[PDB]
Amino acid sequence: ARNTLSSRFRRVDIDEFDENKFVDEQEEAAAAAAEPGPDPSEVDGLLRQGDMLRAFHAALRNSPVNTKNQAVKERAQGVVLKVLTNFKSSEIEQAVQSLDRNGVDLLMKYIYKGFEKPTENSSAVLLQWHEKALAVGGLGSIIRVLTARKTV
Amino acid sequence: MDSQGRKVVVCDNGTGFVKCGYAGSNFPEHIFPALVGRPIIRSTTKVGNIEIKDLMVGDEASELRSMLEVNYPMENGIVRNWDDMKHLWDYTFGPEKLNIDTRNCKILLTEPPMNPTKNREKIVEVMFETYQFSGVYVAIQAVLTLYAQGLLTGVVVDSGDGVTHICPVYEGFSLPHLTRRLDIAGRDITRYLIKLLLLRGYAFNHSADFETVRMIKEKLCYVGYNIEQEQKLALETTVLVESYTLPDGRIIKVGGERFEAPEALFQPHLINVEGVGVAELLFNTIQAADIDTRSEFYKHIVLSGGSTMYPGLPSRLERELKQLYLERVLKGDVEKLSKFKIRIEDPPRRKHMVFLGGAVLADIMKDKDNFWMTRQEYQEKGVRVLEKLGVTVR
Amino acid sequence: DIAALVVDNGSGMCKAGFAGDDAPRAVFPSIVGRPRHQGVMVGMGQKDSYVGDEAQSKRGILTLKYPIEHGIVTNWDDMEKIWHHTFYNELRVAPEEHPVLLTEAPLNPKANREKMTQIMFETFNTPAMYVAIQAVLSLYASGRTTGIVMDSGDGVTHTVPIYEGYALPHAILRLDLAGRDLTDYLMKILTERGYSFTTTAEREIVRDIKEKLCYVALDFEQEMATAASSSSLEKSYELPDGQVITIGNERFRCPEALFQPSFLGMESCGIHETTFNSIMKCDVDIRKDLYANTVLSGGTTMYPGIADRMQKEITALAPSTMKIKIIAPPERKYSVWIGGSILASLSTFQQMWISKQEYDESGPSIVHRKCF
Amino acid sequence: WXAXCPA
Amino acid sequence: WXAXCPA
Amino acid sequence: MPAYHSSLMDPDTKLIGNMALLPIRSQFKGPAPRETKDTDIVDEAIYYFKANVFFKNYEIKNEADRTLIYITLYISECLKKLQKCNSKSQGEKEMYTLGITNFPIPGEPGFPLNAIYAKPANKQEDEVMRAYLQQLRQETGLRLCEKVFDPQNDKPSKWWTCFVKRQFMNKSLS
Amino acid sequence: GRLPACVVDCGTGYTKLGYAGNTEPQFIIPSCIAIKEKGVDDLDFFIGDEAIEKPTYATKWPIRHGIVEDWDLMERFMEQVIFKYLRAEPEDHYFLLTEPPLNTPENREYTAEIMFESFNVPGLYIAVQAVLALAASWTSRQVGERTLTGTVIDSGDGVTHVIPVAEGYVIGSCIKHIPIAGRDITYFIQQLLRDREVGIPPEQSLETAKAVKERYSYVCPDLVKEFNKYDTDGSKWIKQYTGINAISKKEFSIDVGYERFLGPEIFFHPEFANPDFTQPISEVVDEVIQNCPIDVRRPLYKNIVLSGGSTMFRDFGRRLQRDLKRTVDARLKLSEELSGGRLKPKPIDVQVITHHMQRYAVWFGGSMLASTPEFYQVCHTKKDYEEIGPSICRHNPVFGV
Ligand SMILES: Nc1ncnc2c1ncn2[C@@H]1O[C@H](COP(=O)(O)OP(=O)(O)O)[C@@H](O)[C@H]1O
Ligand SMILES: Nc1ncnc2c1ncn2[C@@H]1O[C@H](COP(=O)(O)OP(=O)(O)O)[C@@H](O)[C@H]1O
Ligand SMILES: Nc1ncnc2c1ncn2[C@@H]1O[C@H](COP(=O)(O)OP(=O)(O)O)[C@@H](O)[C@H]1O
Ligand SMILES: [Mg+2]
Ligand SMILES: [Mg+2]
Ligand SMILES: [Mg+2]
Repeated sequence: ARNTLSSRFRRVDIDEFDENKFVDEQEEAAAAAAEPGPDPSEVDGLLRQGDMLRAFHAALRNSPVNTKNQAVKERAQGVVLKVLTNFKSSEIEQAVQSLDRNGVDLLMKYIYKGFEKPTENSSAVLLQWHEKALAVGGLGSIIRVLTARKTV
Repeated sequence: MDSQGRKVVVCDNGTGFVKCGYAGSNFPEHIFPALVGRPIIRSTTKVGNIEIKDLMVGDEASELRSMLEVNYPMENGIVRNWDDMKHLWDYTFGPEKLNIDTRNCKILLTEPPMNPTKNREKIVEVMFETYQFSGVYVAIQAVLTLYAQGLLTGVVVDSGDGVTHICPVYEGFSLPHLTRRLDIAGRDITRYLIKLLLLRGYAFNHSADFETVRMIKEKLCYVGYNIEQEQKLALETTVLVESYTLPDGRIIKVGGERFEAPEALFQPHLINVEGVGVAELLFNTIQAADIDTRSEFYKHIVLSGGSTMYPGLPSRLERELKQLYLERVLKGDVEKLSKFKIRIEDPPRRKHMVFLGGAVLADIMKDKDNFWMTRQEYQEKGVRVLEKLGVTVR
Repeated sequence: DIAALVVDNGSGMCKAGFAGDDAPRAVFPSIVGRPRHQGVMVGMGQKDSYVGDEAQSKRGILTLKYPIEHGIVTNWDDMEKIWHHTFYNELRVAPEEHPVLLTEAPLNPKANREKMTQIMFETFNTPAMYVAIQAVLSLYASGRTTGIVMDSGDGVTHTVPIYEGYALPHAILRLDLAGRDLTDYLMKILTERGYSFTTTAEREIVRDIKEKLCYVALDFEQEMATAASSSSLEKSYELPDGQVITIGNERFRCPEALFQPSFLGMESCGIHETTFNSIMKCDVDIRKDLYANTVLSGGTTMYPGIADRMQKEITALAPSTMKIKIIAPPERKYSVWIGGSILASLSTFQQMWISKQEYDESGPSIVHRKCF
Repeated sequence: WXAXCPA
Repeated sequence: WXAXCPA
Repeated sequence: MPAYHSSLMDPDTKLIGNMALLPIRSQFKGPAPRETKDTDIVDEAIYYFKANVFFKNYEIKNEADRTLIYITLYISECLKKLQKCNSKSQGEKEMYTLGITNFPIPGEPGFPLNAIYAKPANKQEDEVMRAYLQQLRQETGLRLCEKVFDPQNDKPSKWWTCFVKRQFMNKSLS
Repeated sequence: GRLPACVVDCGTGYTKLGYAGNTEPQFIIPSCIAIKEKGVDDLDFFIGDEAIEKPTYATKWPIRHGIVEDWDLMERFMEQVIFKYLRAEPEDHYFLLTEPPLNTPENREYTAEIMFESFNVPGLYIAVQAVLALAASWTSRQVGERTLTGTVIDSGDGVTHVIPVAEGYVIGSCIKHIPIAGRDITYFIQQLLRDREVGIPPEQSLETAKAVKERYSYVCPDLVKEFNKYDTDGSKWIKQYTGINAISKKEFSIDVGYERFLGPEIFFHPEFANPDFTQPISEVVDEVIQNCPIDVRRPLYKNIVLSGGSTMFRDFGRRLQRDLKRTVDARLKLSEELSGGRLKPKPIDVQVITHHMQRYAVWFGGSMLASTPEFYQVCHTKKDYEEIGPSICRHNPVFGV
């Protein structure tokens, strides 16, 4: 059947103005000054001479995870994603094996971010990186990408 | 048990389930459906192992309903078939449940509000003549729902199988000019769930299959906080679709029939009922009250009965009330809603509060004589014994 | 035709007609029914809304909404359909040609008068208008200038004393207790016998029962024991489906609420004390003139026994010296309209109107100055 | 019920 | 009404 | 609507087990009292046979219904043997031999309605049951043979042997 | 010029085609489709009367209980209905279709998903079958004396429905839906004959059961009294039906007996066929009306319109009008007793009319409708489909929200 009374009260949503909503925490010390991240001149000067394996660690040493700002994160991603794309496919296992555990997890975070917005050939490389970091870090590396509340 | 050793019994005598027990009990002794079943022959069924009496009652009928033509004596709080209602009372007072002697016991009963008088007179006429109970009392379902909750002030919402009634109280002062009844309950839902399952091709026309759909309702059906969000889930996903296996082995599948059937408590036009739901009625009952009492009703909304046990009903009820408070009282001020104090007492023991309250009033008044109604009083006065309660009868 | 129009606009009914006439031309209930189902049969005059007697004919498939409640208008969109149904369909006249005389109960919110006058001009383009008190018109039809009127309708009940055309507003009293509050009370006590009426359509049936079988008891407690002993008052009523009911005690318990509102929970005093307490607020000099010229009005005063119970109770309060005489003409259900045709037919009244230009310069607030 | 509704 | 009674 | 039940039950009618030891008009010998009327529990069950085998729901109102259900189940045993007969004299000889056969009774296996039938408690009541049924099993068969056989050919009718596959609900005394 | 609308009442047994404005349909064909037993081979099919006779093709019946089950065939059944029989360019003509009340929404969605996307129609209205059957009766009724209020019983091949109509508005929440219809009557006669009358070839049992049903069958006042009339006096009640074999072309004859009244009896004793249903139709109608509002109970008893092909049985309304008047005159008697016997209430005037057009009643109410201009407002439109999607046609009056 049909009703013939004002039923407009059921349209407004009161749940928006709620006090029990979840609130995640952030690093107070980073809001004032953000981590500078891998400086381009550092990595780039190591890329000019072809020292990829050291420009590699220079990009994973600094990472603006604690930063609330998104541009420095984006600049940081473009730096490391610029680095991974220039590697030699035979040299990747040489580089991945050098990293400690906590660098493999940070690597796989950046890998699953490169798949978001790919260039012509940005993804055929990252799938090779994904194969090696998985051979070292296993599925538990990916789970620390899913559970990570703080993006790279 | 009173001072004289006479057991004090509390029988709810509901429309879909009987709740019988003794005073001071924190649970009920037996909870069984109020149906009577006579034997029947059907070609599909073949059984010759279990003896089938000529009159099966309660749990031994609903379990064997496949071989029976069950029939509910009570409908919407009113008693239709007395000869089938006495066969239920006997089972309730017999060796299968509460093997008591009626002549040496006290009984406490309940009637819903704004019911006919001949339904109350004829019960008391039966307890003193047929069973000859020593002491009788006929309580109000609302007042008992407060004793169990430990209160003196609260608007009650008691929804069962046939009746859905609302009774406000303020410091123990009844306000019967505010009592309201919606004509919707667990039986009007169980019919609507059959009319919906009929679209899928499942037919439950028989009298036994009515119980089978009740079990399908008690298990799966629920209430939607925001009915729009639930409709997206049924259109976009298929996770609401569950499965129920019937006694005959046939399996069925139930989806958006889970929140559409009990929505008829809030959108009652879906079952051809003109009016407003349990929320817009509870808000209008309060807005009829004296303006000073309204503040303490919102704080003490009390649910009861087994039709309030749909998952999501109190949350849905809190929501619809605050939408109406915002719209009609506050005129759209969201900022003032934070100060609106509302608490809906939804204890999970709300399935039996009319009984528990009867255990509480009995244990408090078991050993008093001005409270009960005696066999001697009924022999002398007759049905006019009810004037002790204030019920004007002649 | 330059005859003025008159419209009562009570809570339950709309009484309409022309000025100078003795009885109204159109009488229909003030309801607006909207359907509760989906009409799939096309080309069958299936309208979005029905009004008046066209709704009571189709009450089964409709939700009847009384736009007025206790004298106040709650839905102005529906009320335009009422007036539009009055002029164009019932009276079959344009409103811009003639003027109109409206009515209203005392102690209503000013926003109700402001809206009516706004609607007659901006919507209907009437040339002028006027707004009178309902009780005052009842005395014009009664042929008096001295007397206290007690108009009891469907939603409102109010007393108004006048003395030689001089109204005493300090003594006016209102009581939101009338037939619609009695109809609802009747539906609550009828459950005792086993008869359930919930639907709005079923509310109109119970109205027909109330105005056919309910009488007032000269002594409530005496007739209470009559019904308990015998079965003389047990009258019957035939529902449209063919069912049959029987009501005894419930015939005089319904209107007794007027004399004992505690049944309805209301703390107020009965009409028998209200009209008395109003008189006690008047001057000591003019009380005797009002004890004699005590008039009744409104459809709610059409119960049998209402005049005798008022005369009995009033005598018990007032002194034995004063003679209590109740006036209850057999057309008191239309007295307020009859006076309206009288008042608009007068030469003195032709200046009390509120013309189009006066509303244009002062706006709708002029009604408070012009219309008392 | 007796009149109105079944019960 | 707005306050007191419904209308 | 409901099927056709027995109208003959009266409180003066005796009870055997939870059945109705009702009067029967027969030359055979048994515990059944002799009837004077022109209608019995047998003539009824033969009137109502063709119609009651199509229904699928039967509500037991009284004990005479338990006597009607038995006959209505035994008539389906007569027709299985009668359709093979080429002469009425051959049928009366087959209807005798079948009634002598000791079918199951209330309480023992073989009986399809053991649940809704009450066995005999004492042995004397057992001996009365086995001799009441055998009085029905004989007058039923004797009365079918007047109906089944078309006198034009003196052979079974297709209007009765079409109900051979139609059990009462689906039950059988075998 | 301006073109009329196409009207299609796809039923279980027979399908009713044509264009609006006309009084009787341009085609009435069975709802069959003959297929062979990849590429262009899905177009080697025939429908209607051109499907029964085809020897090397397999005849399929895609509609059951009013609902479609194989939309792979009904999409082929509709592209001959349009391009072969009607010869309509669907991008120009609007369309009116019919559904039963208990048609699922997903079947309404796949319907519109077919017409709007595949056939690219500019409009579509999916109406309720039996409701259109009531508008037809009103034309037989006097002009101006049209009774807007009426009850409808539409029983065909698949399913039977009881639909009240009050003042033009459909009381959808009180509709009933009985699954017994002309296919259950036919399979019950097809059963009784297999038991008695062997000699009917299995390929011609169905043809033989319809013939018995349409010609010889009828409705009885009492069942068991008819068995005696067929036994005691057999020459008068037992008919004979000579058929023709299709292989040898030799005749076969049978005796038509108890299946004359036993088929139609399942309207009143439906547990003969379907054990999941016991209530007669005489009682389903009383619950439909007593569940309706108290004010429109009398006018609905007074206009009970039988429609459909499976109400053409002789003495169908005479028994239905009698089983009700028993049921209605008692209820008024009981109330007169409980009240006190002071008022003798007015009796109810039950009336069961059986109007002249039944094989094309529903189509006729669709042609009168489509010939109006109001049809072209309520019709869902191609534009509305692209925006809102195939859920535009999801709702029916039987339910709310
Ligand atoms: N888990 C559940 N969810 C929803 N409803 C339930 C559940 N369990 C029981 N019910 C309902 O509660 C009703 C019984 O309520 P109750 O008040 O105890 O009995 P009565 O209605 O006879 O007074 C039943 O009709 C049943 O449908
Ligand atoms: N004969 C009657 N007996 C009792 N009450 C009546 C009778 N006739 C009308 N009424 C009541 O009078 C009311 C209408 O009164 P009236 O003054 O004519 O219109 P309104 O109240 O809308 O101004 C109705 O609500 C109705 O219940
Ligand atoms: N004279 C008749 N008596 C009984 N049934 C008939 C008669 N004529 C036709 N029929 C039946 O009508 C049925 C079809 O009904 P109809 O509603 O026209 O089609 P559908 O059922 O497909 O909607 C067929 O099954 C046919 O046997
Ligand atoms: Mg309860
Ligand atoms: Mg008035
Ligand atoms: Mg059809």
